[PDB]
Amino acid sequence: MVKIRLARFGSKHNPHYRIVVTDARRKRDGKYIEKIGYYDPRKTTPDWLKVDVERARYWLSVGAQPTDTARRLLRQAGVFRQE
Amino acid sequence: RIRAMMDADGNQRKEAGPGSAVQVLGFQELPHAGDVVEWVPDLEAAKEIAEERKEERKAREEEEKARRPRTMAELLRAMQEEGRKELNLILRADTQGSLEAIQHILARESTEDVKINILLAQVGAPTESDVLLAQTANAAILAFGVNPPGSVKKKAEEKGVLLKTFRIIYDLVDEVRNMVKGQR
Amino acid sequence: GRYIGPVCRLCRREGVKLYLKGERCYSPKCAMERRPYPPGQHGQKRARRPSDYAVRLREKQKLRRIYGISERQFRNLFEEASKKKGVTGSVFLGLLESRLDNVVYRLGFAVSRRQARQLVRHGHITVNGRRVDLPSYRVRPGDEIAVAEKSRNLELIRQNLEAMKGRKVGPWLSLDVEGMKGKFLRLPDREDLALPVNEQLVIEFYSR
Amino acid sequence: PKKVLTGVVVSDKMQKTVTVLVERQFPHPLYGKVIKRSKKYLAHDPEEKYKLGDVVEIIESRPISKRKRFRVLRLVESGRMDLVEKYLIRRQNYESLSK
Amino acid sequence: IPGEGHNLQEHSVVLIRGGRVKDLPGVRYHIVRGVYDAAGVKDRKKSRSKYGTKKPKEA
Amino acid sequence: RNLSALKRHRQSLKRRLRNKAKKSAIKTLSKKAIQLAQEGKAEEALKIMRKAESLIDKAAKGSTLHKNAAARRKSRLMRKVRQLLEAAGAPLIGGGLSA
RNA sequence: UGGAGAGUUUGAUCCUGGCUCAGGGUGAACGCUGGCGGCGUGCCUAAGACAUGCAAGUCGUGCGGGCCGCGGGGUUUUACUCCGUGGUCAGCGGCGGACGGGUGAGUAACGCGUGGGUGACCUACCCGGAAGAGGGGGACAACCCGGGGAAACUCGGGCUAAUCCCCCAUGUGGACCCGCCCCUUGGGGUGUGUCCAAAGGGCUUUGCCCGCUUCCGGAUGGGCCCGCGUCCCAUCAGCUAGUUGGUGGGGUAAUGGCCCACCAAGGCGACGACGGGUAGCCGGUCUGAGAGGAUGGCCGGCCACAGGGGCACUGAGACACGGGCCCCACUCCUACGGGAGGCAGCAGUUAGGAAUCUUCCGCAAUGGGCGCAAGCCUGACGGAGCGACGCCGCUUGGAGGAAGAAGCCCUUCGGGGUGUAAACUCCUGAACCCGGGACGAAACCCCCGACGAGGGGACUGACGGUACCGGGGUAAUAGCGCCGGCCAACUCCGUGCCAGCAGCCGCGGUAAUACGGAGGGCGCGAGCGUUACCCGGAUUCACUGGGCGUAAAGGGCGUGUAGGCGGCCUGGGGCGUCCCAUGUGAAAGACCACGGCUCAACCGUGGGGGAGCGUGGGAUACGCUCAGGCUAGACG
Ligand SMILES: [Zn+2]
Repeated sequence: MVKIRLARFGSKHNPHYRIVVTDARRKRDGKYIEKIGYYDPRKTTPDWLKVDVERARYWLSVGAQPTDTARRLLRQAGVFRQE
Repeated sequence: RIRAMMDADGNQRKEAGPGSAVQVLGFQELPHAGDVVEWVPDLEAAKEIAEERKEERKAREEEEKARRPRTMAELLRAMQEEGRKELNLILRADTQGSLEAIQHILARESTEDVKINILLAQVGAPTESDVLLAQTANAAILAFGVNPPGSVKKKAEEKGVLLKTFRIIYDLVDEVRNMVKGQR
Repeated sequence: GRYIGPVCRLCRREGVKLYLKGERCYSPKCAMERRPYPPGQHGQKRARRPSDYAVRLREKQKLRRIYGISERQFRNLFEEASKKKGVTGSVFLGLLESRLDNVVYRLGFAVSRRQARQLVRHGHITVNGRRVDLPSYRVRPGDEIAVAEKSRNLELIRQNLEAMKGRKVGPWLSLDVEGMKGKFLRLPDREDLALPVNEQLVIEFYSR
Repeated sequence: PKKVLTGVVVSDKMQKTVTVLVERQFPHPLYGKVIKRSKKYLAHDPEEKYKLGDVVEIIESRPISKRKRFRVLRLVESGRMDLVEKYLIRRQNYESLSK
Repeated sequence: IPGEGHNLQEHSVVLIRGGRVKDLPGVRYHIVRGVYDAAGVKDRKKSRSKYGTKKPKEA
Repeated sequence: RNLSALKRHRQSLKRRLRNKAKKSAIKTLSKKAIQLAQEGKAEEALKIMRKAESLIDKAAKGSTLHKNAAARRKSRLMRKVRQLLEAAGAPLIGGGLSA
């Protein structure tokens, strides 16, 4: 299936995560469909995490089933919140 | 570093106290028989100690070696022109505590006109390098307790070098007694 | 690692004053004045005509010594300069200057470049809040260096300040002599620095 | 957009099959000069409606045989057999230089 | 064999450098001194690295 | 040695057997239908064909033929039967045929 | 935004021209030397053998069963029993084991790269919607007994559940033949006829949750086919017999010579087939002014193989790395009849070999799988260990301080050198010890809100007591190469065509700026040099940008085929060619900008560029092509 998931890049002890859309059976670094956002765990930057919302929503609609952490991140950003 | 310890009963041992025979795996080189095993705080220190030991031994060995072809005018000539022909042999045993014994036994067995020579004596399996060496030197490969590897054996067979495999020391000794010959 | 070892020998080798001690390298003592010739035996000998390569090499060495850096680092800096657009020599020089130690030296925080570097290393030098201990720190313009909180009451620093009390600073620099502060303002151009080095020669040397 | 090609019917020697010479003029990746370079394609003609010496439009298609992956779209112009003749001559020459 | 007098035996274990010699016919290889059975050149003090001899103990 | 994936193999064996039962029987039925069609028995033949079709569908439903393969098979059978019927018969029961 | 040459055939010159060298780099290695820290990275050899440990399972919210445990009895006890249970243990049943991880032998091929196509197709799980889920039957493990067999294991009889299987009913639908319609290859719609559905558990149970069955729509994942690009050898010239096409059928999810029957006799080839060798391919990397040239390590994709070969089974997906069967090879036991194996998973063992790490800790983060969930699993991964194997960062002090100690070295005997170097004064304070001490980890979980959004709660650390901060606190490893010209830097002693050096010219046969040492210098520096390969210089394969009277080089000429190439004018077409637009050209890198780790490496964010390739439009000068004419070429 298709998942919204976090791809580790970066350095040892300096992790960086790509909030990304990809197939379930892939390398956690692998050929992903689209880069929707990015997240730094270490909170080192002011704009530490950011995801484009509309694209994410579209993906969800299509049926992109997110990872739990990813979902949390999305919620934090303001994707799942509706009015 | 200690990888595995295994008693004579045939059981895996994680912990071994004072006074039990353990099959200790984890030494980078094959240590000598009756060598005192010692504990170290770290690895670097151990390495340093080893280096120091090597320095102590090796330098001395070198020195010992160096006081042999002293005169090269006449003495060298005497030592290059050899009357009694020598037979070369290269041994490979199963343990450190048998190879030495074998050597001791065959050092006596040298009174004949043909004088036996050990060029390479190590414990373990024969290989293609050994075969190559034999070819270079005209030497025999003798084995006690260790069977030859298939490839190695094949190589030995086809290239035309003396390959030997044994069960008893006595057998080996007997075999050696045939190698001096007589021509007449 | 540093050069480390005999200093004014290098100066002697070039034949132009290199100011690698500060004082004494100012007085009749840098060995430029007492003796002006290259070190070791054939220094006082007949000076032979040097090859085209050689002159350039000498110049490069002079430069490196003046800035007190490892060769690899220097090379890297040069490469970076080349990559960036402008005047590959002047820009390079500016970049070199931007090395924290050099800046410190300029601001009169320490009387010698090596000394400055040492000071920087030993947490005595602060760049906008944090004590920075690596002289390879490159400072981008409009930025504040200061003598550290707990190093403000040490004798050497005071002496340095006194020395630089009265005598003015470079146009790319400003220093608060009261509170042991020093802003690096402009990025130092070549025209500002009346250095004995010719960058062109260095560039040529590098080329092949 | 299926691959649509221009070429001449060089051989009708088989049932339902037309052989088509497609000549492509591409420049050399290094020397910058155009090479008039040909390739043979075996095309499906369900009627034998097309004949020796016809220039036709050949469409990339779902396969009908092992290297017969082309449908014949339409006939462009019929009777410029000169090219065909040239090809034949070339083929004949190819026979010559064996032994 | 580079070095002021070899140590090499008749069934000596060696390591080969390669890199020609302009004098010698059929010969394209240096023997690298300081390994296996080719021990370091005794009483070298300047160009030790090429000939594999250890640092001398100074007084 | 030894892993709990032997279970899977065992399962597959059983499934294989069931699949074989489904498939071989279906094939046999098809053959029978064809034979019936051969001479022109029609009504019984039609019934047999229908039965075969049903079996095929069942197989598809389970984990045997599946997908469009079953459909293809049906088409192959049915068309063949129809062709055979052209040599005497015509739809007597109504049955598998579209009349 | 970018391009250095030089030494050398000679008595000297000019060239032609090879060789050699500086430059940079490597998955390197070796030698000497060796403080740390960050980060990257480490069998390039035998795809040789492999131990040991682990590397893939999980669901009791699918189901029966054994072993135990409890709460309570029925049970005097003992049973047996009943549930709630707590775990286990194995079985069935399902989902995953086709992902992840490795290696690069083969394969020079639609294998890949690339741009399309698929009216010739699949897609379990995911989401979107639609419609359902009515009844009845059955076997099979486990289990019990009974054997056979040394073991591996295994056959026989019986029992039993279930989301296992079957059968009937319904039909939203779909499946198929036939017809019709619209399309245009098998796409969509419809009619008659035939065929096809399913299955349940969970509770806060009259209510929802998870699952279910059929379908269409999507989503991703592919399968298959084609356009072009894809190493050397012409001393490999003809290759082909399912081979090239057809008709029919089989087989496939689907086309097709994939396979078979039958008919036809083709098909490919010098625009390089077939054959041999070589080689995974690329995104890239290294180099280079660029064009190119070499390479494909790590990282990312794709392929291919899991001792060699062959083949199926099960499923959404394998011809299946830690499944199966079979033959062979080999290792391992055998009660000689037979089985067990497979590290190209991590670690490790050997063996080859110049050479390559730890039988490490962890599920904490991310991701995987299963699961309602907790949670279980995870040698993916996160990290730590070792190696100066790369790259970067810092230390080995700083400030004084002789018209110049000693030591050593030369000297023309005055002196010079080492050298402000040292000693010595002053100052700082890596190491080091204490004191603290992380970011990374806020969620899934619970409760309130409807199990939605939203609100609060709590736990959760391998790294690691590490990084890092606060206090203290020692002056605290310098080595290697070279020093005749290239080429930076020179003297003396010793040696006497010897010993030696050398990459090249060549140095050495008694005053050697080339050998050994010493001083002195110079280059770099925790490194430096040697070796090996690659590029560069090498415009020494020349497209940019070489030449061929005499240097290497014009075939001995003729005619002539392919091929290549082409006069002038006018008009079209618009293939090349240009352009505009768009789509692609993934990410990582490379480039620019900013930002994080005290800097830098490293990394992150954003941006631009980017040959090429498709699609749509345009342009017609120049090729190409068609048409018409001309007379300068050519022919008569
Ligand atoms: Zn000075």
